[PDB]
Amino acid sequence: APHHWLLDKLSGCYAPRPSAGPHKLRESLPLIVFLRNRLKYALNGREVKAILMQRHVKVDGKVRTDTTYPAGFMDVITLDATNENFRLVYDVKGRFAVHRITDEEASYKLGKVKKVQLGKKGVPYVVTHDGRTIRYPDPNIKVNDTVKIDLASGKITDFIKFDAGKLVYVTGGRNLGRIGTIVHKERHDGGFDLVHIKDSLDNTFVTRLNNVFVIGEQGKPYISLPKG
Amino acid sequence: GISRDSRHKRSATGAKRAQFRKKRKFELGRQPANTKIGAKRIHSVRTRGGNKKYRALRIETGNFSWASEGISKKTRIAGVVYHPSNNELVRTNTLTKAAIVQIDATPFRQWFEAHYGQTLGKAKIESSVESQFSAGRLYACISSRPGQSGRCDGYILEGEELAFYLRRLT
Amino acid sequence: RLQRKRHQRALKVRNAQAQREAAAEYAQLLAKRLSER
Amino acid sequence: TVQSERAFQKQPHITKRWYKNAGLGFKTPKTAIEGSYIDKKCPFTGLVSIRGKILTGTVVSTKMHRTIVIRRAYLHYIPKYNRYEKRHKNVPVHVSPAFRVQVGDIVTVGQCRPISKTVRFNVVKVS
Amino acid sequence: LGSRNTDVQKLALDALLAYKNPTLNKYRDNLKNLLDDTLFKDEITTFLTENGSQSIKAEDEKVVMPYVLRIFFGRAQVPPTSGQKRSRKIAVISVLPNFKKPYINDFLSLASERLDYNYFFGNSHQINSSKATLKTIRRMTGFVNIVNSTLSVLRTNFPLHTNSVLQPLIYSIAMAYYVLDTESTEEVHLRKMASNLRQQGLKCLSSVFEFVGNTFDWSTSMEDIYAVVVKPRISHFSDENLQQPSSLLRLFLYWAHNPSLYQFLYYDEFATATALMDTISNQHVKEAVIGPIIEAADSIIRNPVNDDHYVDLVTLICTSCLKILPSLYVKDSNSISTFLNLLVSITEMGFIQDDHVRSRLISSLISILKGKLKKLQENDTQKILKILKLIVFNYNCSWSDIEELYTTISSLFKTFDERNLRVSLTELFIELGRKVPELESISKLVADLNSYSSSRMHEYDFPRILSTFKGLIEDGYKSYSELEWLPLLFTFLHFINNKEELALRTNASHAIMKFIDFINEKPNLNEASKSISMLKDILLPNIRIGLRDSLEEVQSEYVSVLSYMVKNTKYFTDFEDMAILLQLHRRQRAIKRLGEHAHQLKDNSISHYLIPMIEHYVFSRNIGNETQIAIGGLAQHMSWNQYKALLRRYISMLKTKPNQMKQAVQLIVQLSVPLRETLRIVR
RNA sequence: GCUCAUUAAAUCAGUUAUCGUUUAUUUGAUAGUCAUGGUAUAACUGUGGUAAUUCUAGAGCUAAAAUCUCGACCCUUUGGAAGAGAUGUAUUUAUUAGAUCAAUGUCUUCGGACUCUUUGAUGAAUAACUUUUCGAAUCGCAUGGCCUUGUGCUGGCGAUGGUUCAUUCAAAUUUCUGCCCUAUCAACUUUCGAUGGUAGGAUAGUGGCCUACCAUGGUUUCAACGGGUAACGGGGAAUAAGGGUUCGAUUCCGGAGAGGGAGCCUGAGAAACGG
Repeated sequence: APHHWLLDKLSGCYAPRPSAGPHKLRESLPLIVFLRNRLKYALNGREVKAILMQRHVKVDGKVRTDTTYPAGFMDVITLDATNENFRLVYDVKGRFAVHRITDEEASYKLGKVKKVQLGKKGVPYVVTHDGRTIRYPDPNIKVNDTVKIDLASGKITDFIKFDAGKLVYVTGGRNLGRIGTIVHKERHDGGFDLVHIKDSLDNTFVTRLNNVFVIGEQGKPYISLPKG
Repeated sequence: GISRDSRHKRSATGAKRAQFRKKRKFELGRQPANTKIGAKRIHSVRTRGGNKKYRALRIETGNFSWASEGISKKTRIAGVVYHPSNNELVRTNTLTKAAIVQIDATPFRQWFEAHYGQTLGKAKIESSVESQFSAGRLYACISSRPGQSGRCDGYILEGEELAFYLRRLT
Repeated sequence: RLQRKRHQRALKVRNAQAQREAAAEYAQLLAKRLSER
Repeated sequence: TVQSERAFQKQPHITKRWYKNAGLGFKTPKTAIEGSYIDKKCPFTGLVSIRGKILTGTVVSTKMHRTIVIRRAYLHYIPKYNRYEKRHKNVPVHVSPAFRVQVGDIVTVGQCRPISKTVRFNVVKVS
Repeated sequence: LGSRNTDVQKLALDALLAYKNPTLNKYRDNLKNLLDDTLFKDEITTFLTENGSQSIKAEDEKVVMPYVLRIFFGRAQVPPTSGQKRSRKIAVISVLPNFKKPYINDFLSLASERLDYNYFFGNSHQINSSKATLKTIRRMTGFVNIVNSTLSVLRTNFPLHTNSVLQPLIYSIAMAYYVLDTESTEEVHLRKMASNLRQQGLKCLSSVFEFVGNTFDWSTSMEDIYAVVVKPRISHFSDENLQQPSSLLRLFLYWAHNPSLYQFLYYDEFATATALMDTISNQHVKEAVIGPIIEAADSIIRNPVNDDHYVDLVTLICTSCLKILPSLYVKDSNSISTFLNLLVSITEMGFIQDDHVRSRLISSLISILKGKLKKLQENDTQKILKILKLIVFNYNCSWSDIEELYTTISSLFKTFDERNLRVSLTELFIELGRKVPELESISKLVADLNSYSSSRMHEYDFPRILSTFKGLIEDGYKSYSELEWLPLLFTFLHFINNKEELALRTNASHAIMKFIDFINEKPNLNEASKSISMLKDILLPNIRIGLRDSLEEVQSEYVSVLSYMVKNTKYFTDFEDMAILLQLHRRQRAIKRLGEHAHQLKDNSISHYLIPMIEHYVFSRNIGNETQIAIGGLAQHMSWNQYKALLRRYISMLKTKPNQMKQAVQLIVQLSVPLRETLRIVR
């Protein structure tokens, strides 16, 4: 049980292992520890199961009845308590953070693309980090770009190119999510493409290419990152 | 009981056979499934749960192409005459990949008359294959590996493919 | 059976009119947007 | 000449010689793309693909046919001795018949679906 | 045996085995293996396989030919709903090709016995048995599909008896036309089935013409076959076949290709030619459909008929050639080659030899000269040159039309690159000067082109070119003879492309100076400006040609020419505004002492003269540093738009050319030095 | 799950690629071209044998087709309307591909000719076969369009069945690094190929993994190879110990095997202690 769960050492010997799903297991998160262990919202796994069966909670527009559904970066979680809507976000201090989002920013989800390939019958497609496959994509997007998903369909509402100058959040590596999220990009021996990030406290530090997460622009980014 | 495992070998220095494991299910070096000519026989082999390899034990015809117009029909086999990597493989008459095997390509001639309408001197092709439509023993290679495909495929040799291979025949 | 042959032949053309019209529906979304480029 | 064995060779290519772009900022020499050697194991005009890890180093041995030995080295910092000490580990890589490579001859190498049990990298650029 | 039921096939095989025949008793294993569906492909590969193992005897297969054919047709008559049934149909089609020729005739007659064609053959063209049954349609479709399968396997071997194969196919074709004639809007399935029957029948008829060619004597029933073609298809044939090369169009194209079937088109009263020409003259026709018409007319031109109404076909082609003049501009590379070859074939025949025909051909040659031959091949350019020479061989000559043709020919002679094509173009101009009345400057330019062509033929005519250059220097060729000087400008540009010691370059500069002196003598605002604009068009492109070229002799000749031209002509208001001007150490000292340090507006004169020398100094060390200082003086002497163009030329060359990036940036910084000084002066 | 086992880069820790592979399970996309004529297996009695097994034999009876540069075009785009348009994947081999314009320009005779970093947009599919698929198998609800008034051609949701990709836990090799005394061991590997080339076999797959025929090479004084380690010792493996000096405690850990060699077997799992 690592520390990005943000769970106390008490109340549990065997941590709930996440099941198979649309994310890598290391930043995965079952909904049971999301409700009864971080939202402090249920008390036992048996009513966590009762939460899923009575369908008052849903993730990414689908009801998704599973105790151990892995949760990735800034998933949309829909609950029916005063019509509230939730989104995850990453913290600098090595933990998770979920916060209230209203429904207009809950309608979209800005996600990094994994790979692009021409598919069957000559059509192209693109895949994302969360396993969502979008076909007939933008031909001008490249590797390590991002896309908005509709949450009603799987298509595109918005997209920006990877560049040097705009807010590209960091996820994975020795660092995990510093706010400020940009300097520039350059190459390196062995691969490990150098991405530098400058915070609001003005310190520059290098990362890798797979940690690219273009979250928006200076001034207004597309995500509703809260106040510390 | 054959081994395909990597730790059996010596190191780049030549380390002295560290003897870590014995054989497991995962490195199952299968038997060499050498075939022959004759009436067609198929073995289905289940590996990795749901992969069904097709062992061709005996085979009598194949889908061999002719590249100058791009067509392929079904031709009855006759016998192998040369293989590059082996010589007793030819005497065994076992058809592996890239083996140069004779056929009697009568429907190739029948297609030729049905597309052109002219006899073969008894738009054009070079003269060194006119030496053996009269013989009726045309040479063809093998393209696909028959041991896992369960199929025999090849192409007819084309231009310099003769002129290098009858040089290697003699 | 005869009632089940009603629903079988109804549904076999129902997903035909649903999916293959939707197959041309986002195909024309590609065609309009390729003209944009 | 090129034909020196008992079988003719030609890559199926999934122009009579299909150019393949490497990516990672690379381009063929004109000798490679208008050559006559076939060499399907060569990273250009072949089924093998160049991707992933890259490294640069100095050729130390070129004595035999179609593979060469590259000395790459670093003044390795031993922390307890507080000393940068040079250590070389000569790795053997494949050489394509597009670059007349002698000893010295700083080059760049990268992984090419590693060929025979120690050949893990392959030349892509000379200098 | 003809039933599609397998149990009926097994019952008939028991009936065949019950018949007293010892060879069939010997072939009883062959009958059982053919009856077995699991051994269907094996029985063809062993029992039915000839020239191999387990083949039948000569007398045995002859006796058992109808029993083998009825079993094979019964396998073919099974519906191919399943994939194995579809593969069985393909195997039945393939196995039929290796049996025999007369057995193929018996199997085709067996399929014809399944259908009915005696009533249609008895009637002239009427469907007397007026039965629109879909079963009658499906039986006709099955025989059409079997014939299409037979034509697919034996595309140069499928024989066709007239009463057996050709009569039932025509009866099936006539039934489809009668079904379409009786096609009401109610029977939608019957109308759709007959449409597929008409589509399959037309493809089978086109394949039959493709299979026979010169083999089958189809002229006996060609009158009734064309009567079926004229009634069902030729009602709106030109108004229908316009998307691509149609089945009836390819049937007409193959009839155009075959000389015997060309007489069958001639047997029709020019209806096929009138339909083909009107389809060629369609408003919204396609290029691929029109291209087949062009190849068909070329085959008709290359193979004239030695029979009746051949000149009528030639007159229909010539009327189509009149429509072909407005064509050949709405169309790939092969379409341009076909349209050029058809026009060359029409000029080789010379059927359009009238004065109004030559007037339309002059308009066609005007569009041909409008189309630049840069994309086309040199043979097509030579064919266009030979076609215009054929028009020049015709005595139709004018004055205003010849002057417009000479202007295009002078543009063609300046842009000529092939040695043989320029030799033909000079001979065409020699023919044009002889043909066009009152063309003495054309005859003089023909003498100039003859010396230019003889100089290409041998080096001894170079002294003859120098004597002709001395004769033109003594000329005497004023702005009236500027049309002759336009051929001289093309000849000088041809010499500028070559390297003949710049003797023609210096002589043309002397000829331009004599022409400028005559233009200065003639104070009329029309003719002197026309000579000046002809001089401005011929020198400014040559200045840019000399800018890109490394010929310093061409640049020095242009420098001496521009020194005299600015001194003498000085006509343009833009030239008057830019008139602020008049080894390496001397070049550096002259650049610092030039008008770039004395002016701040003359952008065009500095850029057209000194920027090519700056780029030459950029390629050639101390001169490049001196040119950077000279560029900074030129940047202070330039305009706002010209400085942006030089900077955009500098920035793009910095990214593209990796030759001297730092020197280009140093030149950009020197350009930014006068820009920052002017920006602070404005601020 | 149990007992006996240390080989010192060996497990292991991971810096990584797997466009070189596999994947039941997790998600996200994903097709089309006679209301059983037909075999159902299914048990049952009814006698037996054998010292004897969940031992056993034998007898009877279970209008299936839409699409089009789209068009001859007309008379309007609510449009419809001649018809050379033809339109399933699976395996399994071949043959054919996968630029310039409207320019924010110099220049023009004030039209517009010289039209990529001169506005701006960026080129560089199939002909055959195979021991295909029969191309929604089911289902709960609704009880509709209108006469084809028939137990009708009907769909609104059909939750769920399948096809092929990506993702996911599952490993397979492999990139480098992370260890202990040593040169009173200087050469070792071919002394099971040792190193590469190509071909073939095998593999899920790269592969000298194996085989064939070649070329003779590869790793080293920066230490190759070789002697020491209860390696019950190392590993941040893990919170801590709110002062027990540096840890009282947490765990990974080194393997083989089910009486013993030998071979086989099914499962997305495996050379099984569930044969």
